[PDB]
Amino acid sequence: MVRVRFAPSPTGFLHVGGARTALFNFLFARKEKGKFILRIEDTDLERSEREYEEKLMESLRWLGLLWDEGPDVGGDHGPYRQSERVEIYREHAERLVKEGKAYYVYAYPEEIEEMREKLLSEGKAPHYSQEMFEKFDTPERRREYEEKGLRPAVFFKMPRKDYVLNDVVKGEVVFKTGAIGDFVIMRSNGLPTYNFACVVDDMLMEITHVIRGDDHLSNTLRQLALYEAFEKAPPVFAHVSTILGPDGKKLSKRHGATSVEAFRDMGYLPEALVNYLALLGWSHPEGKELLTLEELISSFSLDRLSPNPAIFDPQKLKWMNGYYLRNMPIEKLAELAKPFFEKAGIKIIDEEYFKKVLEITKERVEVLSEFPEESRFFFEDPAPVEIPEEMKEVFSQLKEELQNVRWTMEEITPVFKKVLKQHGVKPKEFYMTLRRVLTGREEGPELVNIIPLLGKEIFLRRIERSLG
Ligand SMILES: [Cl-]
Ligand SMILES: [Cl-]
Ligand SMILES: [Cl-]
Repeated sequence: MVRVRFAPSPTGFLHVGGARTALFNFLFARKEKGKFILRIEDTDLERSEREYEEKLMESLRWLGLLWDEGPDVGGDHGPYRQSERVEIYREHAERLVKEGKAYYVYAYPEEIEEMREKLLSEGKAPHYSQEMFEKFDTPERRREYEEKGLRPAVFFKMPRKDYVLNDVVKGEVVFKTGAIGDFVIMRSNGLPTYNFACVVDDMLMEITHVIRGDDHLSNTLRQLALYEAFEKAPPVFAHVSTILGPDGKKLSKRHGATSVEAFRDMGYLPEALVNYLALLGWSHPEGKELLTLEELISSFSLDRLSPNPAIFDPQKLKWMNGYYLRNMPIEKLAELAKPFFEKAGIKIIDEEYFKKVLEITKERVEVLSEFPEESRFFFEDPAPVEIPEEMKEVFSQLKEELQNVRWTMEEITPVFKKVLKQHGVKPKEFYMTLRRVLTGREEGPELVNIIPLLGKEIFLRRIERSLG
């Protein structure tokens, strides 16, 4: 009853816009209990470049946007790669030509681009017609195409009529007669164009709803004409928001990390990204932003898709990441954090100690790559700081006092108070110097939490090492 698809052209990196579009299809499919199809637009890719498809699928599974039908999982409406469907598109292109709805063209791609510019220089519209290509239909050119392994490109006769798109998000989009001209549906190298392959697959795969970025709205005119050519009712269209950077301009390189792979490498969580990606072109009825994946599926709907653009907020994504990172189960937070420590040179053998070190320091990190430098003092002894003159005697006495004591603040704190009062040393300056002895920094977690986690041996060793 309900069938949606994500149709990416794999480049190796799944960007935020793609990830967002795949999420909206996933949520809709899950809510309505329909199917979510993955279609790889690998027409121009080589056999060697299948690793881009492997990386895009990996990133979708990392985000948890699992699909029902696809190149690996299979399905009754396959194959799911456009490279493997070349004969299906050819079969459909020739059918339009036989019905007088399309036609063959023998002009090169280096040419056409010449007459494109000739029409523009002459003030005319850049709209193609069948009579414009008759110049190139000569026996010499047909021989040159045969001898060079080329086929004539198939062009679609664009009819002189109005097309009305009743979009779910954008509403009524009138494409007035004489907007565009004739266009290429099959190229001279035997491969299809995006629009033609898109329509043939949307029909054959029985797509009910096409949810995609609004940058494909112009292309919908070319697709609606093709649906009419094949005499098949088109699917429901939902054109989602354009993702802009924080300054208003289109999201890009200059705005920071743009790929799902880049966020994973920096240390972002899938639940954080998915929740944030959900907010780029949709809102919860009551404006709720911290939603679980179950909450998104339940609350999501096509009537709440914004017709306006989504502005990317890196601070909000990073803050939202910190939220999930702190409320995540410690068992899971440990396995996700461990590689960042190993990459940073800190080796982790004690699993119980590691969970305790992360439980304290998690309140100070928003991203997983921040953990190693923040929690470094808990593993490696810091640089020895010069203990001031009046306290040298106080710090040296602590080795003796704290030797026969249970290693807990309830027993350690009264010993500090006794020695400080006895010597006539103010506590503010003692606790400041003690931080520098144990941590080697001006700030960090509460000293009450740091001291007990480190051993008695680790506490005393750092005092004597700092000055002696
Ligand atoms: Cl698409
Ligand atoms: Cl061509
Ligand atoms: Cl302090």
